Amino acid sequence: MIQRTPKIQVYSRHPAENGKSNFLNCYVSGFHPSDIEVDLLKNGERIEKVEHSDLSFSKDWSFYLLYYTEFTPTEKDEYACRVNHVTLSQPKIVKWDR
Amino acid sequence: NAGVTQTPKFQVLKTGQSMTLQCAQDMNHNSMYWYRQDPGMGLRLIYYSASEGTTDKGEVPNGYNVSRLNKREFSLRLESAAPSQTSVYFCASSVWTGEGSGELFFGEGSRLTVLEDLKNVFPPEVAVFEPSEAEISHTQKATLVCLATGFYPDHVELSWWVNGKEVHSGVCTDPQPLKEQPALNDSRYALSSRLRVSATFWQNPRNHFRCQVQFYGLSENDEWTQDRAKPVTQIVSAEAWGRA
Amino acid sequence: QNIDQPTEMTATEGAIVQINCTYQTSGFNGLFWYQQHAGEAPTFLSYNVLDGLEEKGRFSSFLSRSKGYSYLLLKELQMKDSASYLCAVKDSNYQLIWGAGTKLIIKPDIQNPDPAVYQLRDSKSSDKSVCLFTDFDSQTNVSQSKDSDVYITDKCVLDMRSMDFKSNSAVAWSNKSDFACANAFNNSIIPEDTFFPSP
Amino acid sequence: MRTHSLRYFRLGVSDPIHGVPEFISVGYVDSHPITTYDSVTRQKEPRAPWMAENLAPDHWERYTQLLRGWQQMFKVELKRLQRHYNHSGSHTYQRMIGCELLEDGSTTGFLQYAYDGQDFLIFNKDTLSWLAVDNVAHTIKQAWEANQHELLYQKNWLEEECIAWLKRFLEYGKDTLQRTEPPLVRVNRKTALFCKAHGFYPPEIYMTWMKNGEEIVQEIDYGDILPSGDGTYQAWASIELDPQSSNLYSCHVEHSGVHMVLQVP
Ligand SMILES: [Cl-]
Ligand code: NA
Repeated sequence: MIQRTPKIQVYSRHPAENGKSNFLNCYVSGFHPSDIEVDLLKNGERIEKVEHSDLSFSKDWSFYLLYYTEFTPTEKDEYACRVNHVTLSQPKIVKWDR
Repeated sequence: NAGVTQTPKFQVLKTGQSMTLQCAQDMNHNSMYWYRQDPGMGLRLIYYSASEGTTDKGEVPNGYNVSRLNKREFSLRLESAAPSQTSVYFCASSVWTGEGSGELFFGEGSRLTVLEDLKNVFPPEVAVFEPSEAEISHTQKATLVCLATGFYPDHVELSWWVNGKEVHSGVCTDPQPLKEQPALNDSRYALSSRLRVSATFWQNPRNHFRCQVQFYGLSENDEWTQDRAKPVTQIVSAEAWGRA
Repeated sequence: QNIDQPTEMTATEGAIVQINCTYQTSGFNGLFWYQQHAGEAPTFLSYNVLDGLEEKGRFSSFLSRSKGYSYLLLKELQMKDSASYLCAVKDSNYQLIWGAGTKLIIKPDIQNPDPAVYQLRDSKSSDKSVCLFTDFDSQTNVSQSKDSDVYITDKCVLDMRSMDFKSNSAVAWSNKSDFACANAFNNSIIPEDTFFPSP
Repeated sequence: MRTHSLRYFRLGVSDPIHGVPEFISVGYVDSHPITTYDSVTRQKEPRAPWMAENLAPDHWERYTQLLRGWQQMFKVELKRLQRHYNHSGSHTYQRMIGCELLEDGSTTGFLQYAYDGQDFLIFNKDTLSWLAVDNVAHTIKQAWEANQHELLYQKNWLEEECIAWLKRFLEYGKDTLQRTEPPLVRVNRKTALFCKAHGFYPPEIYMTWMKNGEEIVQEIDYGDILPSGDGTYQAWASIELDPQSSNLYSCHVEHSGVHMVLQVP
């Protein structure tokens, strides 16, 4: 066997306001086994300066991780989180919905 | 199925001499340990190896090093022996470590004596004394006495031999030696043993009794400069025949 | 962190002995007892980690975590139980802290005491005269010598297995002209009825 | 004190991708990582500054040795499971051990194992036995239960040692673990009402919607409690608006002994 696909949630650290500095978070959880690839995207291009927590363990035996980068949202810029896992045939993209 | 095998049983060293103690276990255990045992205190861990491929210091690591050569073997090194390292060393192993209930399996022990000068090392004199006729007529038993005297350090094994075979029934050997000069730190030692047989066994003139003492002392590479004979590892014995 | 147990205990063959162990440690992951015969390796006897008494043959081991206390209980003592008994406790970091050990001495039951001091025959290869104090009851104690040229060993229990016969003895020797078996054990309190054969 | 917990996980992987550790072990107090070890670093290291600050080098050195031994034991155990399952490829083995100290002073303690992320063996520290989920687990259960002393050791560890460790770490980390940051809560429309909370610590929070003073949990969509990245958390819950009748909708939030109500006009 049973492999569990990641739940993927994209959100800002603080309620977003254009022109105000913030952090974009991608929280990826509930997946098994533990190998996973996570990128944050700005307008479809991969963001280079992106940090992440150490792999974390849930009591139901699945894993979770937080990926984040500092950013200043604007009206024009679109953001997303791209995740690949053994349970995915192609990378899955979840756009930031504000 | 030998368990824990360590060597050597006995060793005399001069201050500054190097020495390696060997230990192997054939129990497919993962964790191995080196302890020293000294009078008046509990065992003290020198170094240990929680698993193949790792080692760490115990409570008294200074003056020692170890090598976990493989899963079976864990050697202990004294690079420059000091008199404070005179002790009895025990290797031990356990299936794992970091769990509560698993017990230790111990090797037979290695007795080390480290000396500033080997001129204090002496083999035993060994003498056998035949039974008292008064004891024979009063008790119908006959006690022979063996005395091993003047030896240093206390590295001896005494055994009795009757008609060429080693015996242990009817034998009692002092569990600890006697210091011949109890005030001196390096006093030579004495050890007594008794063998008691029936009067009928003693009175058979074809029965033969021997007391034998293995002494562990110097070896070829130890330097000797005294006028007396070099006190090498050796067997000293004395015998008696039955009397009709 | 420390472990405390008595240095020595003496009991009689056939009887019961309780060896106590108290500990003060940083955490607790169990308490062990080991037996160590003189000159031999320690061997595992018991493990306790919850409260109460566990039995294993003639030996039982008790633990009270709240009192920080254990005892090893030996019933129907035999001479082969003569040994040291080591208590050891694993602390919160799984490190074993060893007690200094309790030496257990067992007095044999001497069915028919026949205390006597015998002169052994001289050896032609030794200048020593040798005396044997033997067959005395186990309540007798043998004192060390008061003369620097007289050597007296402690009592030793010998088992003649064929005859199921046990006996205590001690040896005294000297090369001094003074030395006589009649006075060899003068520094000991020996039984009034001790037999001294004529010289 | 609120409820607190201490737990340690182990993860073994039998045929990992290059660079990826075959063994990882991580401790937590509540939601906070406190310790980490893996087969690449081969070192136990702090994951919280209040752990580094309060545990001397001897602690990290000793448990580094124990973890090196626990790593090897985990490999051997996984090797044995995959042989008895007759499985090829890469498979996972996991362990979780821990304890809870509840607000009312009572305690819990637990130990269990998983194979490929599914329960495999579950310890019962009161009956002193192992629950096996299948016949491979059953074989292991028989072997582990044959070693009755290690079951007793584990009961003592869970009931006494674990709680003592937890209380010690709770004091070390008290400025983090025992603080309270109340939530900022707002309602908006998106047609559904979203109740959103952020900025709160600890992460435990209950948000729900009432309609005319009644809670219908089947009609509510509950969002997850999520880390914001700055040590605080955020969460949300939504309910769908009935356009055919007016209703009094109110968001209810409970956090750290304080209840909040936001009435929608
Ligand atoms: Cl809390
Ligand atoms: Na050293």
